Amino acid sequence: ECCTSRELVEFKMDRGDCEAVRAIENYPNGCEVTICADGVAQLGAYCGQGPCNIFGCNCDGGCLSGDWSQEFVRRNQQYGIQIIKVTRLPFWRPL
Ligand SMILES: [Ca+2]
Ligand SMILES: [Ca+2]
Repeated sequence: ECCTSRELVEFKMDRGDCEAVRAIENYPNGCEVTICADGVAQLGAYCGQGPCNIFGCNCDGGCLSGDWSQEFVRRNQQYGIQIIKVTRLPFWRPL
């Protein structure tokens, strides 16, 4: 299994600041984060449940699972996440 997909999410917060959800600041009052499908900021390079190889494949446990940016919103509902852009990467699969 390969787990190279991720989402770059640009958002604002009705309460709190970007670091509270493991995000960076993106210009005054904006935040940005890269997430796996579980709606949590990436811990690494790839979105395996456990380690992948350098290609992002042969991922132990397969991929992290979830509802992508919608799960990021739900997990962090106490901050009131206002998504302004979502970009799913890569844009296509090799071949
Ligand atoms: Ca598969
Ligand atoms: Ca859903």
